[PDB]
Amino acid sequence: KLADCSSKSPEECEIFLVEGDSAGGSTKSGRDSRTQAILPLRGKILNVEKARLDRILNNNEIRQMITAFGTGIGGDFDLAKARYHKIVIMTDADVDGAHIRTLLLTFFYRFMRPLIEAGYVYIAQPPTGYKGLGEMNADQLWETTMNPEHRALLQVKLEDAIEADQTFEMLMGDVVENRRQFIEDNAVYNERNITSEMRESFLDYAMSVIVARALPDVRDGLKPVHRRILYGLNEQGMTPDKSYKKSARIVGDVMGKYHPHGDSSIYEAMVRMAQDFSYRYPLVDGQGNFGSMDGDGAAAMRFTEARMTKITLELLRDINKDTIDFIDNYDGNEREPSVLPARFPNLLANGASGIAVGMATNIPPHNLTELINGVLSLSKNPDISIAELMEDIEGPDFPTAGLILGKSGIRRAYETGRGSIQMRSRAVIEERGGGRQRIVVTEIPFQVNKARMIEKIAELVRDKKIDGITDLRDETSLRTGVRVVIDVRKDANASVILNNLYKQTPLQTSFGVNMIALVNGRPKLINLKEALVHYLEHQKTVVRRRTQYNLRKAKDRAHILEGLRIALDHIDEIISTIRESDTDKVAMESLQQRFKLSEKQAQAILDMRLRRLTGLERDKIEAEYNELLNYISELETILADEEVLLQLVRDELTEIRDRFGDDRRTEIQL
Amino acid sequence: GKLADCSSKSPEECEIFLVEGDSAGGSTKSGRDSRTQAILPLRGKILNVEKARLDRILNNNEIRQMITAFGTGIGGDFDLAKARYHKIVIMTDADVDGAHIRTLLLTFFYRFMRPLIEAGYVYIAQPPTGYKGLGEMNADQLWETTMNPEHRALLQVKLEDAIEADQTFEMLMGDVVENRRQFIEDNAVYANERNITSEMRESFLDYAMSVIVARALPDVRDGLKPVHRRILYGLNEQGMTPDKSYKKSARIVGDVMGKYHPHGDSSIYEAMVRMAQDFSYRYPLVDGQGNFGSMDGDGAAAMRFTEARMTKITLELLRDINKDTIDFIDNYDGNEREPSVLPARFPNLLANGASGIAVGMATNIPPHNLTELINGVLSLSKNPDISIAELMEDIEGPDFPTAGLILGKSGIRRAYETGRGSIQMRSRAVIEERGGGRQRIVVTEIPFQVNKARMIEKIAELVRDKKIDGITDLRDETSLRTGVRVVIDVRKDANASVILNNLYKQTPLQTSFGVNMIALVNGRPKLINLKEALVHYLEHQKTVVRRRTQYNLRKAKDRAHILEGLRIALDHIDEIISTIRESDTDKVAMESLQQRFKLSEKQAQAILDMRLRRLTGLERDKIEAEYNELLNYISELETILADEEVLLQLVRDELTEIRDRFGDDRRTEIQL
DNA sequence: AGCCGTAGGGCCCTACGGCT
DNA sequence: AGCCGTAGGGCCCTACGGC
Ligand SMILES: COc1ccc2nccc(CC[C@H]3OC[C@H](NC(=O)c4ccc5c(c4)NC(=O)CS5)CO3)c2c1
Ligand SMILES: [Mn+2]
Ligand SMILES: [Mn+2]
Repeated sequence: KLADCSSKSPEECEIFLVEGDSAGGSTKSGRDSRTQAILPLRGKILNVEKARLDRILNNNEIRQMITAFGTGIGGDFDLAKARYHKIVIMTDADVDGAHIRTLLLTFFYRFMRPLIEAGYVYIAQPPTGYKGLGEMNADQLWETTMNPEHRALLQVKLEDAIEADQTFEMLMGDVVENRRQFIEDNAVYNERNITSEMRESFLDYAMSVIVARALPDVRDGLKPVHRRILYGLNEQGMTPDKSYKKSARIVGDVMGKYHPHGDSSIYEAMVRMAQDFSYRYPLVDGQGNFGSMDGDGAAAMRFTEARMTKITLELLRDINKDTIDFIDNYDGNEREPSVLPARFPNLLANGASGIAVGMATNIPPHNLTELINGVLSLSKNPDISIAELMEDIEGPDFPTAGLILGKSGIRRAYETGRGSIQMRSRAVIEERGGGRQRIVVTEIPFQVNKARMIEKIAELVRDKKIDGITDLRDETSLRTGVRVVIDVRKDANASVILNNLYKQTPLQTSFGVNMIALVNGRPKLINLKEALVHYLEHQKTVVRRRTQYNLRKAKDRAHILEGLRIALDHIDEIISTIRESDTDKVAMESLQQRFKLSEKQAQAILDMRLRRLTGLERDKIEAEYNELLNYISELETILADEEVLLQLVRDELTEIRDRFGDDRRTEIQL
Repeated sequence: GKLADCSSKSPEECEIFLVEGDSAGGSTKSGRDSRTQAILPLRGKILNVEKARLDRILNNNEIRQMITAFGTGIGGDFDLAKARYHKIVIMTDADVDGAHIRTLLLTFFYRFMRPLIEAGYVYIAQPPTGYKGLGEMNADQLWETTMNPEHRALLQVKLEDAIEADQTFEMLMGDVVENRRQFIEDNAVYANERNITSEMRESFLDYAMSVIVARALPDVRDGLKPVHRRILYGLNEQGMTPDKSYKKSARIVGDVMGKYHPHGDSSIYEAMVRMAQDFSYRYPLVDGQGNFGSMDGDGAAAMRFTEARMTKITLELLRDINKDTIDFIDNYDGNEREPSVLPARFPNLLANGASGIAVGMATNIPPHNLTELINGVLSLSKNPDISIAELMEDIEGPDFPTAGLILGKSGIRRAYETGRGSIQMRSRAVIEERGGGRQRIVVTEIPFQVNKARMIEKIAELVRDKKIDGITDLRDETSLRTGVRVVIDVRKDANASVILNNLYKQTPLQTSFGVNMIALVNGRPKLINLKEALVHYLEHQKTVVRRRTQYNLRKAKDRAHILEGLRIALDHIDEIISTIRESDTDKVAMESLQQRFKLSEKQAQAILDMRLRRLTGLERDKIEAEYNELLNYISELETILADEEVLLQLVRDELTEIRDRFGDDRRTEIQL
């Protein structure tokens, strides 16, 4: 992968480390070939502070860096064999670039500290506002970043070896809690000291993953990638009524406008939203192969198509009625929603799982009928207890059904945001003839790979670690549903074998509830009541803002209609006024003065087509006006009375419950 | 392997379905009856065993997986009794590439597993059209249409006559191109049980004709293959003009794939990349931002990173496309329209060249200097009977983006007279001193289509292997500032001219361009000479300008007709308004206006659509002026259409303007 | 030879946290 | 252990004709 320089005198030679060949190509084209070598890596490198030594020494990118530098590692590290006197970290100007820099520095510090001490390690400073170096023309890269005469390299300086050791250990080591603490204490919502670099770069990454990747918002239940997909579907009018649209086109659009990351991240998030074994209320309606419970992936995105589900319309409902705040997209050329109106409680309905930095989230899905009944009960009683809420919300309700064992895990999770929930397959024992039996499994636990689970049983039977099983078959089909059959040896006890399978396979699995979501843009562990309270407050705001928007707009339109009504009442004078005017400007002025019109009204009259003078058109103007006056007084009633508003929220939730609410799938056994 | 086997183990009730890959295999696996139906995903095009030797065949992963899965062995050791399935079902995608994969599968079965065919174990599934591949189908649909024994319609493959079948496999799938070419020419039409010979002939012909007429060969008129046409049209439709900002490559590609070009991402993106590369295209058609590859064979950055738009000269390909100059057609699924051909206001086929490997034939057309080409067309426009030697007074020869040298005029002349000929390209190399009484060879230009890094590696190999004497060092000193610079140090006292001549003999420093000018002419492949290529280009331009003139005429007369209606309305506005006001509906008004004022329906409609702001004082004047200018314009257009020589002169003038704006110096030196 | 350029098709390494 | 899901990053097999 090394594209070496022609010179072999270390003192004038430089090596640039880039993320991959997309970046490597702009670099290779821009460089001075004589003195500047280029080593493309392959994205994120091994974190050597967490890895075993042998994994490190067998890692292909680690080996290539060692070979390139020529110095060996650790003990045998020989400075005078360095093939370059500048090693330049040139990752992309994005948060993942920052992460890759923290990773590279960790490796250098732990395995090549003398390289740092001798002042050989540098950080390049490519311009922001590019996704990667492959986005830059070679000449831009050269002039800004690589050319000795204009570039601003940062030389990496080690001051305090003690503070450095503690910094690498804290940020990059296996103990999460110290890293978590560092983030909470530091989170805000020429030479470079290596400790300062590691801390600022690592925090930059940590923060972005926490607030803008891996955790959902409490209000709409979405992570960024999901919000941008759904928003993208909305902007391209890909509603359930219209035909499916090619996935490649959806992804291309989302990536360009909103989500500056790899296609796999976008496509796979969309795919999960279309899987009825993953989403309790699927948000995407997929055409074609969208994967299976056996861990088959979707067909490639060139083959599939998609659109919104009907329930996703309720997530996006009234997004264009000034209900939620828009923000600039990543490059200032587009607007995107900060959050979706989310007219059902999607966070709890669909759940969320997310691996961040310093923390993670794991929120199970719920029955939408129960959830909405929960929100209605809270709406009538702000002081309701978790125990009273559990009269509506019994516990999780997984798309894959199955059993939950007991209530005490659910209770703890709802009270504290954390708890362990034991899940089991739906399995029965039945006769198969000749006095023989079988175990038949028709539902498996949430997030368990069915084919993996079966191979695990096949393995146990082969290693003779389970007695009694004479055959094992997946008889799943579209027509029959999930059906996994385990034949048992004649006169063996099938219940014992079943209990053994629960102990030794994912036929029984735990769900560790860890309910962290973004509240006011900050990560927080929340309980059931707080999730519902944040949801309800969001709904009040959305409906209130929609009411205010509809009021302003209706007033604007009535204002225009009053102008048109005046014009119809005095049409001969209107025509005369315009005919005697030389220009539009003069007409506009005369219309405003003669008939006491606003600029907006005069412009509307000037914009009126002659067809609007026919009988039916005159009547429509008046009908629309009288209808609007009514509408305006309805809107005003709502805004004058907080109880009327709250009731409106309840009636709208009730309508969604009646239309989309469905039966409980997962049985909570006592 | 990825064999997804069924549970039953009685051959006689078991079926195995062969599909193109995992995308298809996932729909198949979700839809199937897992008791009796195994699925084996392949990996796209399989080895053509009629062209490959045994070592290659038996080491091919997909071949091996099929041999293993069927259990019969192959060849002499074939045993029908060990078949693990009594139905082997070919279920490729319902497209031409699917048909190709079917012919490849049958060739394998026929040559290695003939008894399987003879025993009636081989079947062809018939999935429905309108899907890009099986992965586009829901599992229930795939089951009900294709796999369900209660409703499906398998074709059982029958071998009637083994001698005819032998001949068919050899002609269609074998190494002799000419008989395959003869087969296509004899059968092509341009613009249950299943006999295996009939299946092979029909499926292969489908594939071959589709590659010939709709993939691999350029149209003589605009010089474009379908993928490049769809990209450029796509850019135009989304208004990605040179004046607007760069658009992300990923969005262009997804857009083009969705609307026009139902093929892989990499086929589209790489075609776009090439059009943006100034070492590939003599006149680049795409303006790229970011890493778009190098002369060392580095690819472009992944499409997530790059951006693109049209170049200025591409606007000239698309000029007048919205003025009914070219026929639009339905796209592949009937939801869009696309151009059959671009107006192509410069002769793009010869300007940028073309290479393409089809079936039965290929094309290799070198690029040319646009100034020279246009002068050639002009000379032709004045003299239908102009000779090739005369044309060569304007068009000296190819002009490659990479410059360099062409040795002599013999190969050029043969290529322009016949459409075929070998042109010797040579690097630009000089001998120069390097100090200490030593010399070096310096190369600053290389032949078209030569990978610079690879040429350097070939030189290193000659040196390392003692196949060339006198080279002491070898470096690529190329840079953005320097341009291409490859240096070969020569040993003190060695003759550098002799070393250079040896390099020309033994390395890509000198390379042949084999001209083979095949293009689509009236939608069929034709070997054409220079004059024929220019003639068709000139005819296309006459048609474009005539049609544009006709279009403008129609639009002018329509506008004049509306303006006559507006004049009347403004001259009688009070009666107009009163007519409309007493009318209850649109229809009534339209009728009363028409009867009272001798208005057409279009006139009455335009009046009803008139805004009140059009009644201001200077409007009757603006309408009178426009009408007077229009009348003038109309008669100017009528002149053009009544006089062939006027039309042709208008063609000449537009070409000349393009030459003056875009024509550039020759790069490639032709040495005599 | 293997390369030129439109086509068919797919797989594997890395970080991150918490649960087993 | 190693899986879950958003993220960083990339490579190799095939057909086809001509030289
Ligand atoms: C790169 O280095 C390696 C390494 C070896 C590999 N081994 C196996 C498979 C692969 C990649 C194959 C995989 O197939 C699906 C493919 N994309 C599409 O179908 C597609 C279509 C259209 C678009 C699109 C994507 N993306 C957009 O932004 C919108 S337009 C994405 O990549 C390998 C790649
Ligand atoms: Mn990057
Ligand atoms: Mn296919």
